[PDB]
Amino acid sequence: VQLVQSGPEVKEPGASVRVSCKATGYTFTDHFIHWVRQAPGQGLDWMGWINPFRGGTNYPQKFQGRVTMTRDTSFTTAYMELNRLRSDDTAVYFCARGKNSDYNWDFQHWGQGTLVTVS
Amino acid sequence: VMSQSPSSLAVSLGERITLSCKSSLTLIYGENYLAWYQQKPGQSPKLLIYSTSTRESGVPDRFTGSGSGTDFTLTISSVKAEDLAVYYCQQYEYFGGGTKLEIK
Amino acid sequence: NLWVTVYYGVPVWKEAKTTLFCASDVHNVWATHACVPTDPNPQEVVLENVTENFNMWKNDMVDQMQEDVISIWDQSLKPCVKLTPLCVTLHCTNVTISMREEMKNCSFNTTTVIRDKIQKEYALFYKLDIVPIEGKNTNTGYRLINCNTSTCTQACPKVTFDPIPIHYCAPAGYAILKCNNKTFNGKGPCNNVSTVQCTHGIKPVVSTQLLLNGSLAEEEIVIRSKNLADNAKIIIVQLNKSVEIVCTRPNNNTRRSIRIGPGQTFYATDIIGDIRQAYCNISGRNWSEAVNQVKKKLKEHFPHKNISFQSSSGGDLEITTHSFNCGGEFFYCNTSGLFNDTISNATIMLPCRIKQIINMWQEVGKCIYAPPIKGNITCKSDITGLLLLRDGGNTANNAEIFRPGGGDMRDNWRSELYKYKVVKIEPLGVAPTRCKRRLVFLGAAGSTMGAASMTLTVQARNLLSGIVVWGIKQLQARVLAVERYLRDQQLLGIWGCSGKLICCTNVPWNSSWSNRNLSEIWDNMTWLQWDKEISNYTQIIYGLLEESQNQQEKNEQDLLAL
Amino acid sequence: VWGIKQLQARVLAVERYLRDQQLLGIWGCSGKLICCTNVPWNSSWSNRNLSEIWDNMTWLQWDKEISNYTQIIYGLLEESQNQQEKNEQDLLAL
Amino acid sequence: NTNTGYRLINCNTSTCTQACPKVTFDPIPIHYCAPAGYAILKCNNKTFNGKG
Amino acid sequence: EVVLENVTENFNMWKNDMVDQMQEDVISIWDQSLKPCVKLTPLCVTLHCTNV
Ligand SMILES: *[C@@H]1O[C@H](CO)[C@@H](O[C@@H]2O[C@H](CO)[C@@H](O[C@@H]3O[C@H](CO)[C@@H](O)[C@H](O[C@H]4O[C@H](CO)[C@@H](O)[C@H](O)[C@@H]4O[C@H]4O[C@H](CO)[C@@H](O)[C@H](O)[C@@H]4O)[C@@H]3O)[C@H](O)[C@H]2NC(C)=O)[C@H](O)[C@H]1NC(C)=O
Ligand SMILES: *[C@@H]1O[C@H](CO)[C@@H](O[C@@H]2O[C@H](CO)[C@@H](O[C@@H]3O[C@H](CO)[C@@H](O)[C@H](O[C@H]4O[C@H](CO)[C@@H](O)[C@H](O)[C@@H]4O[C@H]4O[C@H](CO)[C@@H](O)[C@H](O)[C@@H]4O)[C@@H]3O)[C@H](O)[C@H]2NC(C)=O)[C@H](O)[C@H]1NC(C)=O
Ligand SMILES: *[C@@H]1O[C@H](CO)[C@@H](O[C@@H]2O[C@H](CO)[C@@H](O[C@@H]3O[C@H](CO[C@H]4O[C@H](CO)[C@@H](O)[C@H](O)[C@@H]4O)[C@@H](O)[C@H](O[C@H]4O[C@H](CO)[C@@H](O)[C@H](O)[C@@H]4O)[C@@H]3O)[C@H](O)[C@H]2NC(C)=O)[C@H](O)[C@H]1NC(C)=O
Ligand SMILES: *[C@@H]1O[C@H](CO)[C@@H](O[C@@H]2O[C@H](CO)[C@@H](O[C@@H]3O[C@H](CO[C@H]4O[C@H](CO)[C@@H](O)[C@H](O)[C@@H]4O)[C@@H](O)[C@H](O[C@H]4O[C@H](CO)[C@@H](O)[C@H](O)[C@@H]4O)[C@@H]3O)[C@H](O)[C@H]2NC(C)=O)[C@H](O)[C@H]1NC(C)=O
Ligand SMILES: *[C@@H]1O[C@H](CO)[C@@H](O[C@@H]2O[C@H](CO)[C@@H](O[C@@H]3O[C@H](CO)[C@@H](O)[C@H](O[C@H]4O[C@H](CO)[C@@H](O)[C@H](O)[C@@H]4O)[C@@H]3O)[C@H](O)[C@H]2NC(C)=O)[C@H](O)[C@H]1NC(C)=O
Ligand SMILES: *[C@@H]1O[C@H](CO)[C@@H](O[C@@H]2O[C@H](CO)[C@@H](O)[C@H](O)[C@H]2NC(C)=O)[C@H](O)[C@H]1NC(C)=O
Ligand SMILES: *[C@@H]1O[C@H](CO)[C@@H](O[C@@H]2O[C@H](CO)[C@@H](O)[C@H](O)[C@H]2NC(C)=O)[C@H](O)[C@H]1NC(C)=O
Ligand SMILES: *[C@@H]1O[C@H](CO)[C@@H](O[C@@H]2O[C@H](CO)[C@@H](O)[C@H](O)[C@H]2NC(C)=O)[C@H](O)[C@H]1NC(C)=O
Ligand SMILES: *[C@@H]1O[C@H](CO)[C@@H](O[C@@H]2O[C@H](CO)[C@@H](O)[C@H](O)[C@H]2NC(C)=O)[C@H](O)[C@H]1NC(C)=O
Ligand SMILES: *[C@@H]1O[C@H](CO)[C@@H](O[C@@H]2O[C@H](CO)[C@@H](O)[C@H](O)[C@H]2NC(C)=O)[C@H](O)[C@H]1NC(C)=O
Ligand SMILES: *[C@@H]1O[C@H](CO)[C@@H](O[C@@H]2O[C@H](CO)[C@@H](O)[C@H](O)[C@H]2NC(C)=O)[C@H](O)[C@H]1NC(C)=O
Ligand SMILES: *[C@@H]1O[C@H](CO)[C@@H](O[C@@H]2O[C@H](CO)[C@@H](O)[C@H](O)[C@H]2NC(C)=O)[C@H](O)[C@H]1NC(C)=O
Ligand SMILES: *[C@@H]1O[C@H](CO)[C@@H](O)[C@H](O)[C@H]1NC(C)=O
Ligand SMILES: *[C@@H]1O[C@H](CO)[C@@H](O)[C@H](O)[C@H]1NC(C)=O
Ligand SMILES: *[C@@H]1O[C@H](CO)[C@@H](O)[C@H](O)[C@H]1NC(C)=O
Ligand SMILES: *[C@@H]1O[C@H](CO)[C@@H](O)[C@H](O)[C@H]1NC(C)=O
Ligand SMILES: *[C@@H]1O[C@H](CO)[C@@H](O)[C@H](O)[C@H]1NC(C)=O
Ligand SMILES: *[C@@H]1O[C@H](CO)[C@@H](O)[C@H](O)[C@H]1NC(C)=O
Ligand SMILES: *[C@@H]1O[C@H](CO)[C@@H](O)[C@H](O)[C@H]1NC(C)=O
Ligand SMILES: *[C@@H]1O[C@H](CO)[C@@H](O)[C@H](O)[C@H]1NC(C)=O
Repeated sequence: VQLVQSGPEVKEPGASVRVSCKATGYTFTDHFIHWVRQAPGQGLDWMGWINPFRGGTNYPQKFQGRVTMTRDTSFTTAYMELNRLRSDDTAVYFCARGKNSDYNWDFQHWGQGTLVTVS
Repeated sequence: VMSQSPSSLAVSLGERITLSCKSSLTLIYGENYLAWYQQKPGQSPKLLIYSTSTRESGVPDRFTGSGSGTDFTLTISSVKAEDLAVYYCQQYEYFGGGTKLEIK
Repeated sequence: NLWVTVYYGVPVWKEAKTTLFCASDVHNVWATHACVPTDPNPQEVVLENVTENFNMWKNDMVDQMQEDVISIWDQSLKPCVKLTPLCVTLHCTNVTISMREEMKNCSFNTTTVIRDKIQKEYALFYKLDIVPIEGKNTNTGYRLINCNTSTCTQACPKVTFDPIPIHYCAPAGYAILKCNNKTFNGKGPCNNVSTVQCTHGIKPVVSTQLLLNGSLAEEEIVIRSKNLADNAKIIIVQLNKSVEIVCTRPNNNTRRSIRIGPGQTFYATDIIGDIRQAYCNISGRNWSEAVNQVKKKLKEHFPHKNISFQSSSGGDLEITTHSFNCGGEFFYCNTSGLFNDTISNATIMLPCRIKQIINMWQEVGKCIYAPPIKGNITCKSDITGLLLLRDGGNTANNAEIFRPGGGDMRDNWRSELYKYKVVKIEPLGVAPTRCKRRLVFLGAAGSTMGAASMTLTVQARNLLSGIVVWGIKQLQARVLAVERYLRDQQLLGIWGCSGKLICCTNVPWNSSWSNRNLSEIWDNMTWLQWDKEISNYTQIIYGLLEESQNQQEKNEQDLLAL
Repeated sequence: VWGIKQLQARVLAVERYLRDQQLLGIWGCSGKLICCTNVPWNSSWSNRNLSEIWDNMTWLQWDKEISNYTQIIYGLLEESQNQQEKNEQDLLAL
Repeated sequence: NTNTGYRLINCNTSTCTQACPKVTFDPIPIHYCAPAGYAILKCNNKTFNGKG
Repeated sequence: EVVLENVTENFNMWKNDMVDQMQEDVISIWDQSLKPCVKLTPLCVTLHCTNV
């Protein structure tokens, strides 16, 4: 089970940026996939999960109306998209998965982490 | 909000240390749990403690977790060189202030 | 002194996995070629002085029947005609003769009865199942959605999906328990418990964001979750005042049969009159009352937050909107009109959309094509409960919100099965006694061992044969129960206690096993509690008894050797 | 296509036989064929000439009227067995 | 037109199957046996109407 | 075979279960035996015919 991401990103203010998360090694449709953004010198914060089973999602009110999550069962890959960029966005992002379905709140497997920046 | 204080400490190798994670949920209801996650700068964080005191597989037992209800503690019997890193506690979506350890 | 003594038929049980079986009441799927006639009445029995616990979430019945529904569905669909050849170019235009992108008209070459005879043929489709052939020229070009993914099947026209109120019955040696308390969270202790043999007729209904029909909670509004703290875990809320609702397809439709192959006929859609997208009606005036009541109930669990509802967060069509079936026609109604911080005092109507190719469950191998149904159609029903999912971020404003969700078909059945629970029986009890050798099924469990011992024969006789893709199940059940019963009988025989129920023996009781007040044991204790510690020394006891029998027999023969 | 049939047949026959054996056992008449018991005959069931019954009648004809009171008889026999067993244990309680 | 044109009867109705050449239909004198606990009875009278 | 004198009985050959029982049995054995053989589907093609 490995978690991979796409290369870093740079974009102008006011645009929208997309990033990918490729997963392998187990049933891609059995575990919530979580997203966490870390700015330099800041604590890990939750952005939202997506359940691969049927594309359900969730988001905190902080990011609501700004995020979009989608899945491709063909390539078992998650896509995140953030709109109306602004410096705060600039940070690293990690897609993670939980050890057990029942708890669905741990994080054993982490992608290498991908950085994005504005301008 | 879950609180991890202090933010750091002028540690020295070979000492028993313990840091406190204090929750703020104290509401509704098994029973609430905690997760001590490790992370060195520049790499993926790592899982150290899950549940409340069941440490992760392969972790030196000197790393330990304890507590209940609202007061919990990451603990180390004797801090080694590689152990100097950052750590956080996580009960739910929220995360603590973390802590990093170093020398003068 | 005291003496080991056996009793056969003691009323004790233990939870464990099993396999219940269907029970039904002239062409429907489940009743036909399956299911035995239902018991006219429940032989329900009340068990006072009996406390228990339940875990509706971690349950086997729900999951058990899940794949059962799946399998019956698939098997019923097995013999119908495969629509394989239809995956052909689709030269299409705009519908109507008197742009309405809700449906597109199309025409295409295709195969007659004869291989080398090819004919053109037209048909109307909802824009959903159609797709552009490619990102290429010939905008008229299109293909069915599934073809680049997999094939589908035209359901046999005769079969229907009217959910029958199926019952479930357990096999002998097993009992089904109901927590009578009408305010049980679904995971926890229960005090008022009854026992029945077959589950009440439950309809195998499917829906998202809604619980059509089902049942109310007569007491009040009910809320239950595995853990409402964990935002991810689903929440289910059951209403105590069913809310009427209706939906309809205001169109006059009819099917054109096309012999695609030699004996295989597709059923293309066609319309008579104009085209008006389906819709619904609901008395929002009714809606607001239940909304406010459930909001107060939520506040009870969240004394420092507000309460609201928004549309589905977004995702797959079925999850996003409310999907359901109406007389075998799949409907998807945009539910933004409901989950809002504001409604009207007037009736509320909803715009829905209709699909003809259906992925009944995420795996695509079972892709189905819904045949069109002649003439307009309309279904009236009611709401009893609904599934909610919390946002998961503590707003400083404390504006706590929930959104519709679902998609986990198990939860639908859980919504009702939470009441039931299944256990087995281990009728072999052991106790000390001074002796030395030489109906209301299971009701007596409400008393102590010495007193309850009177009616053991009822449990003994009942537990055997009271019963009288599919066969395998019941055959396994019967064979396994029979094997268990034979095992127990043989164990009784080896102990030389065959043909008896309060058989005394010749092994004195051992202090180490326990030293309780025998008076309490026979008058203050109950088997369910008695067995707990005795469990430890069971094998030692069995060995001692077997040796006793062996030595008795051998000595008898020796003294009678001549 | 084939196995299912004979498997059903064998299982059902075995179940029936076990049911009958168990019914014999509860009546405490296991390991017997002319088991006498401790429930006196009731006149209401019938009052035929016992001589005819044992020397003039045949079972196919005997059973016809007896069918009526079968369940009452079964209950009486079961109670007889239960009371016999419980009383035995009581007198041997010590 | 094309009176030479013809088709198999079933095609406009349904398909059919070519029986495996090896199999044959010689009716074997099958016997039927009842399961235990059941008995098979024969009316010896050779002039029985069949109902009576 | 066993003879049972002093035994009278009755029969209803018409309303009987054995006949019906074996009916579908024959049908099923027939169909199953025909199951593995080759389907003649493709033959449903134009037939340009003449006199034999
Ligand atoms: C059920 O029915 C309800 C009732 O209408 C639906 O709710 C409405 O949904 C629509 C669609 O989202 C929504 O319209 C959007 O409102 C947003 C509020 O700010 C707008 O930001 C958004 O703008 C985009 O769409 C417009 C029209 O499609 C475009 O004109 C606009 O330029 C935006 O699209 C372009 O620009 C963005 C900018 O980044 C770009 O990313 C895009 O790719 C594109 O280039 C829409 O105006 C309504 O506001 C909703 N109604 C209410 C009352 O809120 C609901 O969607 C239905 N759901 C289902 C499942 O049926
Ligand atoms: C929740 O409960 C409500 C309340 O019952 C459910 O709503 C009912 O749903 C049933 C089933 O869809 C529906 O039954 C129809 O009622 C019509 C009213 O007159 C009948 O005319 C109609 O008869 C036709 O369909 C039957 C289906 O088998 C046939 O048996 C019957 O012979 C008729 O058949 C015609 O159509 C078929 C179609 O192929 C054709 O082959 C025949 O030749 C013939 O032309 C149904 O009996 C009720 O009307 C609904 N009642 C209300 C108030 O809505 C609701 O469905 C439940 N919840 C869910 C999710 O389903
Ligand atoms: C059978 O055919 C269907 C046809 O839909 C295939 O599904 C489509 O597959 C294509 C390519 O595989 C997908 O293309 C992607 O579309 C994005 C935008 O369109 C989608 O999103 C809008 C949003 O409203 C929808 O309206 C629209 O219908 C599409 O769903 C593009 O932006 C994508 O490119 C971007 O993302 C990639 C990866 O993140 C980046 O690398 C790119 O640089 C770019 O930023 C992409 O091109 C399309 O989305 C699919 N649609 C659907 C509905 O699934 C099936 O895959 C196919 N299956 C088989 C087995 O044949
Ligand atoms: C597969 O193909 C077969 C081809 O035979 C079809 O069967 C024929 O279907 C046609 C039309 O469906 C039938 O046409 C009728 O024929 C009558 C006279 O011919 C029949 O009777 C003579 C008597 O000797 C036969 O020799 C001859 O083979 C035919 O069987 C016409 O007089 C009929 O019209 C009259 O009756 C109707 C209704 O009562 C009236 O309304 C008319 O006004 C008129 O008085 C009619 O045209 C033909 O009989 C069928 N033949 C057979 C053998 O079945 C199958 O239907 C087809 N099936 C599929 C699934 O494709
Ligand atoms: C769902 O509910 C909606 C309404 O909530 C309903 O559609 C409405 O139906 C009524 C009919 O009961 C329509 O009322 C019309 O009002 C106009 C005045 O603006 C009248 O002129 C109309 O008169 C015609 O219809 C009468 C009906 O008896 C005739 O008697 C008369 O001679 C005329 O032919 C009519 O009364 C109303 O307009 C519609 N709504 C809309 C938006 O058009 C719908 O039928 C319900 N459907 C279901 C399945 O419950
Ligand atoms: C305990 O549960 C039982 C059964 O669930 C309840 O008994 C029913 O009570 C209603 C109301 O009087 C009657 O209409 C039913 O006929 C009763 N059924 C049976 C089987 O007893 C009982 O009322 C409940 N009691 C408490 C205190 O909860
Ligand atoms: C029915 O079950 C509910 C819970 O499902 C019981 O509620 C308890 O009520 C007592 C008395 O007020 C409280 O002390 C407990 O804290 C409650 N527990 C819960 C989980 O709500 C209720 O007592 C039960 N009553 C009956 C008659 O069954
Ligand atoms: C459904 O359950 C709710 C649960 O509250 C009931 O609301 C209570 O109703 C009683 C009497 O009707 C009032 O005394 C309470 O104050 C109400 N509770 C609240 C929080 O307001 C409601 O009446 C029930 N209705 C039905 C039809 O079952
Ligand atoms: C909610 O819908 C129901 C269902 O139509 C309405 O029920 C009516 O209630 C009144 C009040 O006594 C009765 O007189 C009617 O006979 C009921 N009709 C039916 C069909 O049940 C109820 O009025 C609606 N509530 C609101 C607030 O509109
Ligand atoms: C359930 O338990 C209660 C007490 O545990 C039993 O109460 C007995 O009731 C009878 C009838 O009046 C009294 O003579 C007894 O003295 C009561 N018991 C005690 C300990 O005082 C009740 O009988 C039990 N019911 C069942 C069906 O077992
Ligand atoms: C009654 O039926 C039995 C059997 O169907 C007849 O017995 C057979 O009689 C023939 C002729 O003598 C013998 O060859 C057979 O060996 C006998 N078989 C058996 C089993 O008995 C008998 O003859 C018939 N009698 C009458 C009066 O009908
Ligand atoms: C065999 O069966 C036939 C009828 O199947 C019997 O025929 C009866 O013969 C008596 C004597 O003549 C008549 O009184 C009846 O009217 C006849 N009944 C019928 C239905 O034909 C015959 O008696 C039987 N005989 C034997 C030896 O079995
Ligand atoms: C529907 O169409 C059929 C056939 O076109 C016609 O007989 C019937 O009267 C129509 N009824 C309605 C309500 O459209
Ligand atoms: C609920 O909303 C009201 C106004 O709509 C507001 O005054 C109140 O503070 C809110 N409750 C919470 C817990 O924030
Ligand atoms: C609905 O009517 C009630 C009175 O029955 C009123 O208090 C409420 O404000 C009304 N709301 C709307 C949205 O019409
Ligand atoms: C469906 O059509 C029939 C006549 O074809 C008509 O009587 C009936 O009212 C229609 N159904 C609805 C819901 O309008
Ligand atoms: C049985 O009785 C003996 C008698 O002393 C005692 O030592 C022993 O602990 C008892 N229990 C077992 C399991 O042997
Ligand atoms: C013996 O019984 C006690 C309490 O009944 C239990 O804790 C213990 O596990 C038992 N020993 C064994 C070996 O099961
Ligand atoms: C049994 O004997 C009693 C004795 O009087 C009699 O009243 C009764 O009718 C008999 N039969 C039954 C079925 O009780
Ligand atoms: C009792 O027996 C008579 C004759 O044997 C019969 O007519 C009657 O139906 C029987 N009663 C019942 C309840 O079966």
